[PDB]
Amino acid sequence: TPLVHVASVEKGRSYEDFQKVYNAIALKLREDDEYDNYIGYGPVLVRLAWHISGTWDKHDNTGGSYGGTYRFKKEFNDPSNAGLQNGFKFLEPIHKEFPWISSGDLFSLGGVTAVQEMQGPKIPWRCGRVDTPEDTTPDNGRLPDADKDAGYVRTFFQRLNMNDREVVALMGAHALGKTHLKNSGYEGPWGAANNVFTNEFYLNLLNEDWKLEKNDANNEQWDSKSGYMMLPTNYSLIQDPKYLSIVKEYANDQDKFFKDFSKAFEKLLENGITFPKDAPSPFIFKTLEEQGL
Ligand code: HEM
Repeated sequence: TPLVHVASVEKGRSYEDFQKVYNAIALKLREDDEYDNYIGYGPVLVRLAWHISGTWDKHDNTGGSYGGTYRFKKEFNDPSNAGLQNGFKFLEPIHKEFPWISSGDLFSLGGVTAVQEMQGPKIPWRCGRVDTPEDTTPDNGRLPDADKDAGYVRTFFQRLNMNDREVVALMGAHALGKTHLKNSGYEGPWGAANNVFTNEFYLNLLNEDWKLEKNDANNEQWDSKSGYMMLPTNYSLIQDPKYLSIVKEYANDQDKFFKDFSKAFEKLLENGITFPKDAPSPFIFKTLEEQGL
């Protein structure tokens, strides 16, 4: 009925093989520091791990990270994926170095790596995604719009099986990077620490004096005097009572946020995958720093 995507470990690889890919990404992150005005590739990699995952449809089990379908033109040229080509190029050389790793596994590890190296929480990760054929590539239009309200958000995330808690946690990734006019029709950073993983997003939402304004692309965005921006979908989080209570909690406790995020992010990345009982347990990779590298 609904596809069944069973995880299949890359033949003969163990934990140590994966830690080597991680370190490779990590080391390149450290070295290519000038990207986007010295933000680095951290943020775009996280966005890439979410975009390849965010196409999942719990109704027929199509999309998601399994297939590494972003490799195909259709998914690659999705207007919602504009700008991701930069994370793609960053990863190419690594792929060329470890050609045995599947695409889905690589794109998803890039995100875990980015988060952990940006001082975020540890995100357990599972290997086993298997490249699927060009024809399993989902149509464009499954990624969310930025100009909607909390109702849109709630409904949308439901398709990915995410509840309110998971939604607000995941949304905290909007502390990282920035919007780029040419990519999305939005411009500006979210906050001040744009390449360190913190609960900044929640604080900025609660504490700034947001003004609604139209940008150069004729889109509306919430602008603050500190020079930050919020998309309408971001802002809607304080418009909803249920969401707002969760925003406060995360504003108040970064620890809680980091725990919830971790869980939600793994789930996101594992949606649609069936893990057999003999499948290795999730891996927890060490950071460069933990390894003295
Ligand atoms: C309602 C859901 C979401 C919407 C509408 C949304 C929309 C956007 C937009 C329009 C951009 C700007 C891209 C650009 O102009 O380069 C952006 C950036 C970003 N998004 Fe989302 N996003 C959503 C959820 C998420 C989630 C779940 C994550 C990961 C947990 C995420 C991570 C990021 C990051 C890290 C960036 C910054 C990228 C960079 O600096 O290149 N977003 N988002």
